[PDB]
Amino acid sequence: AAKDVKFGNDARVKMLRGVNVLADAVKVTLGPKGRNVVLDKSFGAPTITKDGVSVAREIELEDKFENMGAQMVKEVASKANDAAGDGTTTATVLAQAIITEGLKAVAAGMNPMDLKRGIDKAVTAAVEELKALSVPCSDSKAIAQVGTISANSDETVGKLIAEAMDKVGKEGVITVEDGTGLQDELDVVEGMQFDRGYLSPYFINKPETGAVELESPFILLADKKISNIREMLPVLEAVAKAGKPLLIIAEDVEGEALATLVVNTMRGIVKVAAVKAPGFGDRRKAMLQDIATLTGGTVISEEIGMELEKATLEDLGQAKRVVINKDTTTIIDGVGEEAAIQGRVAQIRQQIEEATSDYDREKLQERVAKLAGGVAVIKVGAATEVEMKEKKARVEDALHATRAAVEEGVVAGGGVALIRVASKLADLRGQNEDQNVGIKVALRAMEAPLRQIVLNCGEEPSVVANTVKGGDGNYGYNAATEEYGNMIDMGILDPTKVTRSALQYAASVAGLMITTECMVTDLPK
Amino acid sequence: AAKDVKFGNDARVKMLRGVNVLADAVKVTLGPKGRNVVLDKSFGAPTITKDGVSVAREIELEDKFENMGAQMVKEVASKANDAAGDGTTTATVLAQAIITEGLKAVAAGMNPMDLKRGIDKAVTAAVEELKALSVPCSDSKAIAQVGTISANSDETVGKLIAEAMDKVGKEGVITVEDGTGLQDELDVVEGMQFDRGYLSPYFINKPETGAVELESPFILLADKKISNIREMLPVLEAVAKAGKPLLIIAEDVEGEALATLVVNTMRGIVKVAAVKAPGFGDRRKAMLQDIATLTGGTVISEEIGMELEKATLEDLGQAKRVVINKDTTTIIDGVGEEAAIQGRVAQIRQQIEEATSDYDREKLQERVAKLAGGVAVIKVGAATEVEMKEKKARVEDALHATRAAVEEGVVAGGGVALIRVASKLADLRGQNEDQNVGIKVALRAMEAPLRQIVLNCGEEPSVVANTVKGGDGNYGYNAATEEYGNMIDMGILDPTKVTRSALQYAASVAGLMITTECMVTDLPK
Amino acid sequence: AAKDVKFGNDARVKMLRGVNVLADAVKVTLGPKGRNVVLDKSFGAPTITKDGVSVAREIELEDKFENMGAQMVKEVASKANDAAGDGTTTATVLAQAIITEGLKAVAAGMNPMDLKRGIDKAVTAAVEELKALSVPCSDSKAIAQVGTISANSDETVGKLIAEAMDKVGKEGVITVEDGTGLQDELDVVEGMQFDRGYLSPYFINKPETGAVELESPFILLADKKISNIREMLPVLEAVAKAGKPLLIIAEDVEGEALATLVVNTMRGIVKVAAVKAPGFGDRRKAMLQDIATLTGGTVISEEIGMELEKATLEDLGQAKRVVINKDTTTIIDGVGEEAAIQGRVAQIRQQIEEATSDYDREKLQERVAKLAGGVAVIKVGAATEVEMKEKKARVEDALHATRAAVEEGVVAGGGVALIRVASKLADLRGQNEDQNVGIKVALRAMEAPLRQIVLNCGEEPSVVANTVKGGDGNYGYNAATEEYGNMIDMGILDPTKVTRSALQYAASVAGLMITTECMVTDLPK
Repeated sequence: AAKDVKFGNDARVKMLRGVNVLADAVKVTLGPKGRNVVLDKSFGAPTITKDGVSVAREIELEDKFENMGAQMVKEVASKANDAAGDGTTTATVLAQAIITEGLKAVAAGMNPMDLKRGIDKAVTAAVEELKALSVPCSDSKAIAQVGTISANSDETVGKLIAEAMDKVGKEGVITVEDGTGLQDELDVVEGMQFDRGYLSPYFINKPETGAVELESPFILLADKKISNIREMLPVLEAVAKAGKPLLIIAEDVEGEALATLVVNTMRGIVKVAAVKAPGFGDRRKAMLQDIATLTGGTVISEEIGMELEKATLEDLGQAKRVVINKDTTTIIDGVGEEAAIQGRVAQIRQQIEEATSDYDREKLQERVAKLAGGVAVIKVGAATEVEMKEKKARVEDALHATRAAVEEGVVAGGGVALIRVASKLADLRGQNEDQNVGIKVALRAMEAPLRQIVLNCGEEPSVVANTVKGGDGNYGYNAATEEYGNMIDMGILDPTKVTRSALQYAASVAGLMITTECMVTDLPK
Repeated sequence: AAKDVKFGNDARVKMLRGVNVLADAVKVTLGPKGRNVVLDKSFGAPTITKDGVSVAREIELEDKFENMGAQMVKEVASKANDAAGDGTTTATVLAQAIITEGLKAVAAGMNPMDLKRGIDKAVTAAVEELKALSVPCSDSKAIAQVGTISANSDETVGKLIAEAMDKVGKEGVITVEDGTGLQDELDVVEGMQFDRGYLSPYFINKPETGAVELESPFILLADKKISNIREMLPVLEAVAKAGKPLLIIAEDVEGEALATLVVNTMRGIVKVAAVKAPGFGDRRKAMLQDIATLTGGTVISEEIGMELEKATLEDLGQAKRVVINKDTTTIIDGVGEEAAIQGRVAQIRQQIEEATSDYDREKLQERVAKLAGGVAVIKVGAATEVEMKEKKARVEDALHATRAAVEEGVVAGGGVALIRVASKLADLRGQNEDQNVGIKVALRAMEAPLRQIVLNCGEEPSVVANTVKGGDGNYGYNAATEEYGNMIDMGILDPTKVTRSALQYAASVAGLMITTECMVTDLPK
Repeated sequence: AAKDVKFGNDARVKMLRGVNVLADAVKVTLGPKGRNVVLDKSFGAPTITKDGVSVAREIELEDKFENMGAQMVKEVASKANDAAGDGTTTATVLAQAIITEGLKAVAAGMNPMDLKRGIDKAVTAAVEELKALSVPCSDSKAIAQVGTISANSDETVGKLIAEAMDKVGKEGVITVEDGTGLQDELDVVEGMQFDRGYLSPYFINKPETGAVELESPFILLADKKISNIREMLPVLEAVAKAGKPLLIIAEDVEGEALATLVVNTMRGIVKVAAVKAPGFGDRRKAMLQDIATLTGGTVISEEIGMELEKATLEDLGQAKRVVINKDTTTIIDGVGEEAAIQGRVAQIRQQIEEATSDYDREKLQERVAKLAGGVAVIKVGAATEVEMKEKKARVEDALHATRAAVEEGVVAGGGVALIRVASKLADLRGQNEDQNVGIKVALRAMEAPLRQIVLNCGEEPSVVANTVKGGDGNYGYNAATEEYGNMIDMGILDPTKVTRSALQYAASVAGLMITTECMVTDLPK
């Protein structure tokens, strides 16, 4: 429809105001002494939470320009969350600082593109410096330490994470469900995991987790696109009679089929969840055959000849449980016979032996690795259901943090890592004065998280920041105890991956922002 | 949609205004001389009541921020009422005092987190001091005394409560009903009680009680989640033909099933109430088997093999009466044969004998206790139905107060308990000046209930407060007679549990309130 | 009345708006292709002028803050004009450029004091570089050249300035006069020249010149302050009877005496104008004695004993003509006998011989220099009275420019001198980033005059500026002919003194304004 365009520095200040609103809302909760923030609920009592993610997701502004600023900063922060598992608040704070300083500079007659280039140079130098300061977390002891730290200083969950870590190797799959007994139970069952996200958010049966947990679902294997729901009618009737959930893995799903399945989930006569086919091409077909072996199902392909209409319940695979992460899937305890899986593993091993291409060999090796390693299962054990839920959440976030730490490393948390790299990079110079100003903007903006944490603690931000910059190594300021020392010794730790991703995404969105003039919006009605 | 965000001290004063409105509305009715408050009725004459709970539930403001403050304070006060059985007004008054003083302090550049920590330390000290000041109420004479006091000084109801307490022991179940004759009737019939709340408030057939009373309902036992209503169709047809109510206990009930059953209750062709399955895992299954033994029903589980479609009226259990409390459920006079129940008791006793884990042993012991103790039955006795209703309500509240007193104890009521604790804790000091100020704020806020009671009585609040603080022990101010003396002597008593819970929840909501900066709401339209 | 105070960047932008208005108003006329600007007149037609000074003096704004900004910039520009004789427009343009860039940088969150220090360093380097680039104008040929150039390319006036310059030496005194005949005349008559300004602007009998020309005025010499007008009554009566203008040279004049003299001048009975006594102490008294020697007057001092009441017309001195400029005075052809003046010269020469102090020797030497050198008179010669006036104005401005050039030197005019200095100082660095930014601000602001001249010519400013910066030496852009070359060869020349003073005063006012935060004014009524 009709749109109104505002461009120039007026658009910039509008977007800055939107980002300021969102950044204040999020940064209030930063740090161990983070102040609570109350969220509206359409009905009943409002919630109260220190979680930055929820408050961030709840922010929408009235006037459109501020809304776009907040929405796009929020989207980049959510991308950072999905990348690692935390650091939305840090990313938003960094974005706010960089935006404020860079837009001030641009309003000061600064070349925005050179500012972007300088910020990019500064952030890549900071990233490599941070990698230099990373501490390995390969040993099981540090793994238990970080697991304990992430879950509010609980050693049992750290021990469980370390045990499962040992069970399923370095790059194993970890899943957690609610254990019946008071004792924690760890077991290894043959499972699956591939990086594919759900078709629509509406399949999420548990919105507070953002996943689709199904019990004993009948999986359907298809190498074809779901053009028409007529093909889905017989299997839909069969599963409706079976009265059990189901999974759909297919080459593609058309939009109308998606609307039909959304309707069939709102009705929920059938618990249907679909997801893109993993792999690609011949690799996709081979791994779909592997899934068929795991779940005892059968692949339905147009090229081979069989059609989805001629699909029985026996043709479908099955598994004890599946979970559809926002960008990943998990299969647990496939019904398929283990001997068949072992034979498939041997076949793919022979394919590896005869493999000559390097990347094809890598694909085959990771295929057999994820085929044979399986999925670990962690069962929470305590007395009361309330503690089932809270300890399950703690185990989930601790697992995310621990795997992030294992992937890259662990650096002194509390925001002091950014301060350390900033002090290390005090003499970084660009190609000219413009990029130099951009570099300085980035360097002084990387101090925002620690300053905000200290301000939330009620102490003086600048004094603490200067004292930390004076020190070297990992010597930072404990927010909780208000005592200086070494973060590694006192356990305040953050994964290298989360800090790196948050910093990079904040820099990316900030640089993208600094170089925008035109805005288009619908008329305010 | 678009959301208005207000953060800083303006959000604080908005929430303070909302809390002030709600607190005035509730505190007006506090005390024996509490002034009446008139409420709105969409049709007919307005209702006039001194009950703080109703007026509290009917308060919610126009502008959103004050509404949030009122709603969160109301929710916490209602949580206190559910936990104990009274003290909604006391909790609201304490919350108002603490919020006013704490926000007044925060406006002076005071560290909110230290204020919260000081308040928490002060309330913990107050709780332990109150426990020290508690008077045991284990003897039957004090039980009768508190029963008489709670029910507007009626000795007959106190005697009945004492008799039932003797019948079903210290932690027995007690239920109230309507007796045909003028004489009061007492009897013990095997029954159930477990802490589970209703799925939906819409199941409440008697909103003024907040419960679901059913006469001769057909109970259905399920260990599975109610995914589809097709499974519920045959049993629903059977019970529609039977023309009797029913109970539903299941592992879970999905939202679509909840909507379907809400529709089936609005039609009310079938009188249906659903509730979560108590226990957990194997313990859950074992107690579901116990329920089947009590009610003569049968557990329908996927794992065993049978399905809910093959549900006959014989398969369902039955009982003479059930009541679905907000967070509890009660079964009365299960049809099942007593010999089978005794055999199950013996089996669980053998399980206790062979039990090794202390927790499993405790679960088995409480299982046999709840299986064998049964449920007490108290039938109100008088002539007119008006007195049936009022005496039933009196028995209900007296039973609540008496069980609360038995659980923890009884302290001098009328608000002097908090005054005594405050006088005892006059020298409590925090880690610094900030926590000390928070401690003083809490201490002077604990005097609010007595001051409000005296103000309602029309006398000078501060004079009476000082006179009470001068005394020691339980000496206080009888508001009703306007005379001083030991409150225990003249029987102005409150349970220790209700005062402790009210104070603790007021402190918790105050700590949440003070540390709030950002508010997000929907735009006023 | 009350006063409105505005501080912060809002006052800065108010001043910026005022400076912008005044600056573009003045700069429209800059350059040989300067565009006309109309002015005000309460009666009759408005006046159209290309003179920056006339338009500048007329500008004042309606709102007080930007009015203060314009007023102070105008005052500093007028100071620049008085210092040398031109460069008001250049000073205003430089001030505008520096103010815009510096206030932009200050809005960029940059330390204003460091900006001021960097600008001061840059302008000092620019001044010394300009002195290095100066071309001497000692020889009579260059004197004639600059005289011709200043007076719109008229060789006769430059020639006349050359002969007068030779007559009265390098530091001589030149006065312009109206000549009866068409031939130009030159004569040397003993006269004074001391740097004192009029007591009041109201003495100005010819406002378009800003001077006080008196014909055959009597002179009253006094070493005392004029406390009371009673002392002035007898001499006032004597000069009123004489019907001739009066000149008052005295130690000081009190404010009420000034009001009395203003009233008398407005009455027109006496054409009196007063001036401060030059010198200091004994030196002042000695030069007053010298003035008495010239004019045949007598010094009336309290210490000697005589009083101003006992003053006859004989006691007063006399001269053929006097002119009182803004801060300058001229006495022409004192009546007193030349032999007495020569005797006084011999006395002061003996004092020089016996002088031991260096500065006293300098004072005596300059005193004999002004006593013996006298004053040259250049009588303009043409036919019509209109050309009398225009050629007299041309002679005035050419004399000012020529003496300015003789004092310091002559650098390539047309604004390219600043461009050359800026190109020479491209690598000047400050102590830190802020001073460096200020240096760059000044360096890029020195290009404003040439850019504005080119823009007034209608050509492309930046292209011409780049082309000039590419060249070295005095190579620049002729605005009139739109041809490049050497400014010296084509005669486009400006004195070193005027450019230096304009740049220095623009830098001074810019430094003062950049470091301004608060402003206090009267309420707008």
